[PDB]
Amino acid sequence: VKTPITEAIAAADTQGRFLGNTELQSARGRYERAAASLEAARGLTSNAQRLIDGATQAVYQKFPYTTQTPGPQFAADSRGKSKCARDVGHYLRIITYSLVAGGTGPLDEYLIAGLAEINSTFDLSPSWYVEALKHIKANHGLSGQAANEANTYIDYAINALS
Amino acid sequence: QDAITAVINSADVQGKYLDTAALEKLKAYFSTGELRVRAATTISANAAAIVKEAVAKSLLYSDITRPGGNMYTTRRYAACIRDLDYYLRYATYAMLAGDPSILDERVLNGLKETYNSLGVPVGATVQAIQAIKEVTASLVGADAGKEMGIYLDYISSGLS
Amino acid sequence: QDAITAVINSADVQGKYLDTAALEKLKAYFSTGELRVRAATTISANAAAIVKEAVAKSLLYSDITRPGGNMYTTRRYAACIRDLDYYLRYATYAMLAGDPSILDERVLNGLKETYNSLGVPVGATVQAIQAIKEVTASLVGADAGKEMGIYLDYISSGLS
Amino acid sequence: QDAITAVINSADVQGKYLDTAALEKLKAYFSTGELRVRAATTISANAAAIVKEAVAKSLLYSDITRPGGNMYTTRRYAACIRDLDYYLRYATYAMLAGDPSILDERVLNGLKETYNSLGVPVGATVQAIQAIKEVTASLVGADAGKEMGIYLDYISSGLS
Amino acid sequence: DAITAVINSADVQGKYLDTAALEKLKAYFSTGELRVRAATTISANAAAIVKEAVAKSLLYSDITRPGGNMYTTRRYAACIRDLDYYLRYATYAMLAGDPSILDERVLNGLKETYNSLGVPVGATVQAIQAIKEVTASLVGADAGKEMGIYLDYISSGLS
Amino acid sequence: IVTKSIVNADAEARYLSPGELDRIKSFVAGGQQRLRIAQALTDNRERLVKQAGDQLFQKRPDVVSPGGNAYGQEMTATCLRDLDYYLRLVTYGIVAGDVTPIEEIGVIGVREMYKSLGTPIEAVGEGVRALKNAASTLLSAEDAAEAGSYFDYVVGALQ
Amino acid sequence: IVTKSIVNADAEARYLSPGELDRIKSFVAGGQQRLRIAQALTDNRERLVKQAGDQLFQKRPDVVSPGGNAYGQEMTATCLRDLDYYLRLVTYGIVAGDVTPIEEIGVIGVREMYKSLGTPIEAVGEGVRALKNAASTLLSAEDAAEAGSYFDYVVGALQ
Amino acid sequence: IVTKSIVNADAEARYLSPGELDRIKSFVAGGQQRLRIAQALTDNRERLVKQAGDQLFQKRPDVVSPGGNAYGQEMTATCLRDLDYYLRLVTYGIVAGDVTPIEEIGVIGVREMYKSLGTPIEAVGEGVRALKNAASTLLSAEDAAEAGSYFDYVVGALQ
Amino acid sequence: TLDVFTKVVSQADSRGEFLSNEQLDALANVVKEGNKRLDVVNRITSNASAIVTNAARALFEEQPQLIAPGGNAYTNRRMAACLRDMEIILRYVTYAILAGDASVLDDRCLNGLRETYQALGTPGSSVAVGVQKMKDAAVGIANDPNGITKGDCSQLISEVASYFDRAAAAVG
Amino acid sequence: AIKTLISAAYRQIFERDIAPYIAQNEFSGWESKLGNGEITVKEFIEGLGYSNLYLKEFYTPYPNTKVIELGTKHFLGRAPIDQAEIRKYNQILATQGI
Amino acid sequence: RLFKITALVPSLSRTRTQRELQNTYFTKLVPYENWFREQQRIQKAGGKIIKVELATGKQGTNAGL
Ligand SMILES: CCC1=C(C)/C(=C/C2=NC(=C\c3[nH]c(/C=C4\NC(=O)[C@H](C)[C@H]4CC)c(C)c3CCC(=O)O)/C(CCC(=O)O)=C2C)NC1=O
Ligand SMILES: CCC1=C(C)/C(=C/C2=NC(=C\c3[nH]c(/C=C4\NC(=O)[C@H](C)[C@H]4CC)c(C)c3CCC(=O)O)/C(CCC(=O)O)=C2C)NC1=O
Ligand SMILES: CCC1=C(C)/C(=C/C2=NC(=C\c3[nH]c(/C=C4\NC(=O)[C@H](C)[C@H]4CC)c(C)c3CCC(=O)O)/C(CCC(=O)O)=C2C)NC1=O
Ligand SMILES: CCC1=C(C)/C(=C/C2=NC(=C\c3[nH]c(/C=C4\NC(=O)[C@H](C)[C@H]4CC)c(C)c3CCC(=O)O)/C(CCC(=O)O)=C2C)NC1=O
Ligand SMILES: CCC1=C(C)/C(=C/C2=NC(=C\c3[nH]c(/C=C4\NC(=O)[C@H](C)[C@H]4CC)c(C)c3CCC(=O)O)/C(CCC(=O)O)=C2C)NC1=O
Ligand SMILES: CCC1=C(C)/C(=C/C2=NC(=C\c3[nH]c(/C=C4\NC(=O)[C@H](C)[C@H]4CC)c(C)c3CCC(=O)O)/C(CCC(=O)O)=C2C)NC1=O
Ligand SMILES: CCC1=C(C)/C(=C/C2=NC(=C\c3[nH]c(/C=C4\NC(=O)[C@H](C)[C@H]4CC)c(C)c3CCC(=O)O)/C(CCC(=O)O)=C2C)NC1=O
Ligand SMILES: CCC1=C(C)/C(=C/C2=NC(=C\c3[nH]c(/C=C4\NC(=O)[C@H](C)[C@H]4CC)c(C)c3CCC(=O)O)/C(CCC(=O)O)=C2C)NC1=O
Ligand SMILES: CCC1=C(C)/C(=C/C2=NC(=C\c3[nH]c(/C=C4\NC(=O)[C@H](C)[C@H]4CC)c(C)c3CCC(=O)O)/C(CCC(=O)O)=C2C)NC1=O
Ligand SMILES: CCC1=C(C)/C(=C/C2=NC(=C\c3[nH]c(/C=C4\NC(=O)[C@H](C)[C@H]4CC)c(C)c3CCC(=O)O)/C(CCC(=O)O)=C2C)NC1=O
Repeated sequence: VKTPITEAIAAADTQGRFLGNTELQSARGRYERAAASLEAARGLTSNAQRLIDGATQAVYQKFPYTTQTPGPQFAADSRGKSKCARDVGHYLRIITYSLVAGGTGPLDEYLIAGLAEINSTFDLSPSWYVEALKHIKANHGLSGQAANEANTYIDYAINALS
Repeated sequence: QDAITAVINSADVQGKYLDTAALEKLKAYFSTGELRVRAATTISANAAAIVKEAVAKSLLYSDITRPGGNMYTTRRYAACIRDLDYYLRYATYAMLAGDPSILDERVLNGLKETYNSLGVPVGATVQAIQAIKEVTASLVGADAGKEMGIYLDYISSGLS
Repeated sequence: QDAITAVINSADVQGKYLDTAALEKLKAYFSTGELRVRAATTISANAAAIVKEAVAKSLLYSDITRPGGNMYTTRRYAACIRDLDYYLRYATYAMLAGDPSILDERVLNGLKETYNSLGVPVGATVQAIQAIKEVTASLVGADAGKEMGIYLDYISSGLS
Repeated sequence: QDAITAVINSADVQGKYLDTAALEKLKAYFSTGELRVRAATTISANAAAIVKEAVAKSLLYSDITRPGGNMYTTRRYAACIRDLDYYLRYATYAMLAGDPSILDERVLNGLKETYNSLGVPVGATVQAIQAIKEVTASLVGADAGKEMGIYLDYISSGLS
Repeated sequence: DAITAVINSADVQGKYLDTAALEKLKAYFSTGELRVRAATTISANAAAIVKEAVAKSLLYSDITRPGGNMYTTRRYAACIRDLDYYLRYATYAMLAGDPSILDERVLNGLKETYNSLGVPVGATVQAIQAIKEVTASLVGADAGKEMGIYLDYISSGLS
Repeated sequence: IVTKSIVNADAEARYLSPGELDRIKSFVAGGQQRLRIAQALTDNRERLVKQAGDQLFQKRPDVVSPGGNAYGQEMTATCLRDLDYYLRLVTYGIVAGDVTPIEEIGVIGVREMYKSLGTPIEAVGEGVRALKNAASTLLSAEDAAEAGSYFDYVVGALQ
Repeated sequence: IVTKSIVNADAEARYLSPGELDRIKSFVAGGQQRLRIAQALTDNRERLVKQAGDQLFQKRPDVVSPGGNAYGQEMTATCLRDLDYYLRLVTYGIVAGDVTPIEEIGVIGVREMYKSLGTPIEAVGEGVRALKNAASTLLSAEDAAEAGSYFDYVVGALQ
Repeated sequence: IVTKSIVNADAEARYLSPGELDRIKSFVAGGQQRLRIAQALTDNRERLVKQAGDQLFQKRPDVVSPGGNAYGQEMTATCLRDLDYYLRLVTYGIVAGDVTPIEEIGVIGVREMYKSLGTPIEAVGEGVRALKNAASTLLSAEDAAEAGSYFDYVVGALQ
Repeated sequence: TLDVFTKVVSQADSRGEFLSNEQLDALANVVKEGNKRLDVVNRITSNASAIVTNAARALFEEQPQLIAPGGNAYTNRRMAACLRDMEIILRYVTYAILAGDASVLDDRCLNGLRETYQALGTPGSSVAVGVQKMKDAAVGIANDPNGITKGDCSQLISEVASYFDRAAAAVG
Repeated sequence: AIKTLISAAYRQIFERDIAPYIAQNEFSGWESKLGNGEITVKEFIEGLGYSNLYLKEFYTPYPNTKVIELGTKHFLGRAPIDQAEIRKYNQILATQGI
Repeated sequence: RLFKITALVPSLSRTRTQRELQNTYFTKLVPYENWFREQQRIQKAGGKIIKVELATGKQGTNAGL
């Protein structure tokens, strides 16, 4: 799992040398933005049920296909729509994890590590999630600087999808 | 009463003119009135959804709606919905006034007398007002949900 | 009061002598006193086991003994055991007297006032007295368990 | 209760451990305890002088100490001094505890009942507690006089 | 206390607390630290101390057999509570640094009480000595003998 | 400890005597060390319950044995939950500085509760002793002394 | 029943009642049958005590578990001696008609005693219940009701 | 503070609390500074008493008025001796940490005494307040807080 | 490798729910305390070689069998290996100081470390003597105020004494 | 009978058993002096009120007038007669302890 | 601190059919504070006081009782 503190560790450990001043400034930088990212963390957990059910409906509006045709892949049945809030409910968790971790670490392992191999099997089209996140990108309602850094991890998961 | 009317009254009973602390209080009220009005609008939007979600959180599928409970009869269920709508509406009025005196004057006056006369359970009412407070603090945001929860907790504390 | 003392009182307030119906009542009491005494002895045997089995049946592993419940604090658990021992002991006294007046005079007098003052849950108490009644009706037999359950259900009905 | 005991109770009834907000509350109490103890010492110094100055400010040379007033009889003057000493002493206890619950539990419980039973004037008592508050806020300083006046105004507000 | 004893001795003299009394007070403070630590470690396992003492001294004898003073169940419980007392009041007299409170508390009437009830004295002295050994093994050397001074004061007052 | 002095001076008609004000000022001074000790016991709770269950079930295997109470996963989970409760009350007593808010919730009626639950109280006392040993290993010397204070109170209370 | 009747009429200022004299007459009339029951229980001392103790160890294996109190030959011999003592007190109570011999020899302070001995109360009580069942199987039927009801007093008073 | 802690734990059935043992430890740690304050007040006996008495006669000239009590050389010498007595009791209370030496030597029955002597209470109290101000000016600052708070107890308890 | 930021993640991931605002406020100490972490490691590694060579004279002060002939720290290769391992603990300690949680030190320094002393013959319990003879010099260098403005790092300092106490206890 | 009378005064002053309600027994000295008969029952009842458990039960959660009525209910067995009877007890709870 | 008293108090009211043998003749330990008024009660009831003894206290103790 990646963290700008643990990047200062593993780069110092493979060299076999101590923690010089050139790794302490790496952790120094995270502290400056640590306060900033947490304001984006409180902005998302307060809007948990608002963003999920807003973005889940935002998929069905642009894609009326997945609500109609029968199949285990789509969400014509309620168990599809129940698993709809499973995925996008799990998407906003790791985005809130990646902001509190300060890095792309938990977003790397938990979400995008094997994501290109599941979607080839279960017929989950990645264009579904990539525009689910675009609704979260626009409707999180954050402002200031934390609106940019919460926007950073969203379109990092987009480039992993596409 | 208002927060404005309370400030004017506190300056009046001394015979004092409006000094700078009272002007600070009035200017703080005139700063907070923006989110006060926006919160009152979105609470007036979906009050029935808030009451429905609150009874689904706290009171439903208990023994209270079972026979023997106080919400078994359907007129008693309708009276329960009426009382929760009253608590939410008067908390909206106290939030927009910025002063809890209307809760003391119109709701909390003889209410424990009535609820001990009818045999209404008080703790279930307190938990229902708590569920109301959680639902509207989720719905309106944290920043106005604090002021909504202050007057809802005022009703809950005076009820107990 | 007794069943004997109740029969004597009902004959006294009329100025009536002891007619044959009162003698029938007293002779029925003198017939049933055998199993009354035997039931009171075996209930006095293992009252602590009955209370332990009753809380293990009804109250344990619920939310009541969890934090937030009314039996969370250990002094409140001890007060719960005390109240259940009171219910069983006074039900034993009312069973041996054959008249529920001592329950009305010593237990059920101001008890709902106390339980609504302290916030004690009433339905869980009723359930606990029900579990007491099932355990002692199993322990004593059906024939004396009927008379034990009559006074325990009297306590449960007056409590509600 | 304390401020410490209130924080522990509020953390206990949720089953919550001591989170950082409760530790902030306890550390603020441990910061303010210095001036709390110093204020309690100098109020315990000259309580009789404070009560004497308060009756000389508010109650003396009125109609209350004239015949017809409630402080005319000398046992009633002694009872007045006793009540003012009670208000000052329990306000000292509530100041050092940092929690007004002992005022609610020991002073303000059945006090309006007593003062309306005896015919004691309430407004003159409120003005006497106000004069007590002004004298001790002058005597102790502004920084501890604020916390002394909070509990004395609590007694005055609950009395009215 | 030892402090109130120093103050009372100076008060009967009618003078103040100068350097001899002050040095006694400094001595009392220096031993008071380890006295506090010994009070904690005694209040830890007082029940185990009384249990080990009665198991070492009083059990499997003639007094616990039928025809003895400790035969009956209420008499055995009175024995436990009396030894529990002797330990608790020796702890108090250790923390005061002064045995007069201990004397005034129990040695006032326990002689006449054990006379009238027929309680044997020497078995109590043996039990108090067993308490002294158990607490000296449990606490330490110097706090153990500080405890043993007041326990031997109790045992000498009963005799 | 402020409620103790307040009800202590409140039974009397006198004010708070300034020696009590000195002890309140000293407790106010030591409150920061109290808060650090409580947070150190707070964040490391599951280690302490693990090592307490370790040392207890090594010491007394009858709770593990099927005749004992803590037999099976559900009963042993309830056992470690009881040890968690007692560690929580010990942290409360560490912050409060005096054993009133821990005795009010864990001590005052515990014997009849554990008697009508079937569990022995001596095994609970050994569990709190194991908690004291594990916290003594976790803390420094002046911290382990001040934690073993209230742990010692609980161990003496359960017996 | 004579001592209890005399002290009950002693608390009042009056003599013994005709009802109480009927009680003494009926007790005298049943006294010979009570001596027969005491004869049977005296002569069946061994096997009753051993069957009751082994029924106890069948029900409760915690005492003879190595964490338990009755671990070892000597400890289990004292266990059987305790059951012997209680059967002796039951015979005394069957003869007297009162429970004051049972009470003031073996009931009145037994909880504090077995708390200080480390022994569980409920296992004593289960052993006396096993004695009740064994002596109920040995005797005649309503005679066993008589014996088992004094046993029932001992069982309910121990818990 | 040891006597008060012992009698407070005596009113209960339990030992000394860990909180109270912390109180005794902190009192021992501050005891040397308290002996220093007692050293300064012992050595400044003369001028403190004379300055306080003359401050009293500056504030209250009624006592040295010919209608007053302290009229004449002998009466005013006894006035200064009373102030000497109270300063001595203040030093005792500073050393002990309790106010029980101040109380049971000079507080407990002083109102009835000075009522029967014809002496006003408030002038005694004003003289002890003058002693508080003088000893506050002599000592170090928070050391003077310590001395003046015991003086404050004497002043509030006299009125 | 773990952190105080990522153990909170993995504690919340095994629950599988969003982090509460009660949770993040406790984490907001660390972004304030990151001012205090970042120089206490800088204080140790600046004086790293002074700690090692001064504590090389402390285990060798008390136990002179180690340069006795036939000792286990006896020869030059062996004594150079002692200094090779006298500061291999300090980098793994200062990694845990910066990370704030000891999961780096427990899988790289102490994971199976005790096993080799039962394999080689070098005394395990003697290393635990000299390791907590470093921490009185490590804390004593990290605590004293010189130049830096006064602040309370005592709470943070206990952590540093805990990591040496953990590493010494899991060796001997 | 002495054990009965020990539990008796607990029942009269406290309307429950006192032993569920206290950590330690606290009455070992008072029960010892009762069984030896060195003190009478009146001195035992007076000693029951000096204990801090009675203050914790009937004095700290209650105001002064309710403590007057509860104290005369527990010890005297009756409510106070006149207002002057309340006044003298208020003076005694005023300038002195409970 | 504690007095050991022994006193008799006769019955100058009507005669009682219960004993009051503990109440007529008694020996009890009374604290020092209550002893003055309790003595004064026996002074009032016209009873003789036979034996007064200081049980715990020492004479002439100025501090600490
Ligand atoms: C913790 C991070 C995490 C995520 C997000 C995740 C998603 C995930 N979603 C899945 C299936 C699914 N995903 C969806 C979701 C959708 N399909 C639709 O029709 C909608 C367009 C869309 C929701 C907006 C549905 C309906 C299934 C079931 C499809 C099937 O069973 O074939 C599957 C395969 C089967 C499963 O275990 O349920 C995975 C692994 N797994 C993870 O470990
Ligand atoms: C504006 C402030 C205000 C309130 C609150 C108010 C309450 C109120 N609630 C009533 C009944 C009731 N109130 C309740 C309410 C409850 N019982 C429960 O079990 C729940 C805990 C709780 C609902 C959350 C119920 C069930 C009744 C029916 C009793 C009956 O009519 O038979 C009644 C009796 C007559 C009637 O409803 O029309 C009044 C006056 N009046 C007021 O002017
Ligand atoms: C002889 C008839 C009689 C009864 C019943 C009685 C009850 C009684 N129960 C009480 C408290 C209590 N009663 C309960 C009992 C319960 N709460 C629950 O959650 C359960 C449903 C129920 C137990 C089955 C509890 C938990 C308390 C503790 C409240 C407290 O003291 O903080 C109190 C307050 C003071 C005290 O216990 O000592 C009284 C007077 N008094 C009587 O004279
Ligand atoms: C904070 C104050 C507090 C205390 C003290 C407390 C005790 C407590 N212990 C319980 C059970 C239990 N307690 C234990 C105890 C133990 N395991 C053993 O062998 C040892 C003797 C001991 C611990 C090491 C066991 C085995 C049970 C389950 C017993 C059963 O299910 O009958 C229960 C009933 C189940 C429950 O609701 O948790 C309570 C209420 N509860 C509280 O709220
Ligand atoms: C006549 C009234 C009377 C009783 C009841 C009595 C009991 C009694 N039981 C003892 C020990 C013992 N008692 C038991 C008892 C038991 N094992 C269990 O687990 C069961 C619950 C219980 C069997 C009923 C054990 C195991 C010991 C040995 C404990 C030890 O040696 O420390 C001892 C100490 C050693 C001795 O003197 O024998 C006494 C005095 N003494 C009396 O004079
Ligand atoms: C250690 C405790 C203690 C105290 C306090 C004490 C006081 C005390 N003050 C006395 C007289 C006196 N005390 C005063 C006092 C005063 N003049 C004023 O107006 C002022 C208010 C006040 C100075 C503080 C005077 C004027 C007399 C002489 C009165 C007379 O001789 O009748 C006497 C009688 C003569 C004597 O024996 O000295 C006593 C015993 N004795 C004690 O043992
Ligand atoms: C990763 C590279 C890095 C380091 C090393 C670093 C350290 C660092 N420590 C600071 C402050 C400080 N550091 C300390 C530390 C202490 N004072 C004591 O007396 C204690 C003994 C000791 C803690 C044990 C204190 C007290 C301050 C005061 C300012 C503050 O609170 O940050 C600051 C505040 C800003 C400044 O000094 O310019 C810096 C930069 N910042 C960085 O970017
Ligand atoms: C078996 C082969 C072998 C050798 C030779 C050896 C030498 C050796 N000499 C040492 C120190 C030392 N070596 C010397 C020797 C000298 N310093 C001087 O001032 C003189 C110029 C010079 C001697 C002529 C001294 C005085 C010390 C102690 C220095 C210190 O403690 O810092 C040390 C480090 C500490 C020690 O364990 O004592 C080693 C390892 N080690 C080996 O394993
Ligand atoms: C707190 C200071 C204090 C003490 C110590 C005290 C002791 C005391 N011990 C007593 C009895 C007793 N004391 C014992 C003691 C013993 N038997 C032996 O063989 C041993 C030598 C010794 C046990 C180690 C016994 C057996 C009885 C009861 C005798 C009887 O049945 O009358 C009694 C008579 C009432 C009773 O408790 O039953 C008192 C008052 N009272 C106090 O106030
Ligand atoms: C600790 C809280 C507490 C309070 C306050 C309290 C008050 C109290 N005040 C009383 C009387 C009184 N209270 C007052 C007081 C006043 N009347 C006035 O005119 C003034 C406005 C005011 C004084 C500032 C007077 C004059 C009486 C005398 C009535 C009488 O006894 O005839 C009485 C009647 C009996 C008695 O004094 O002894 C009580 C119980 N009791 C308490 O437990």
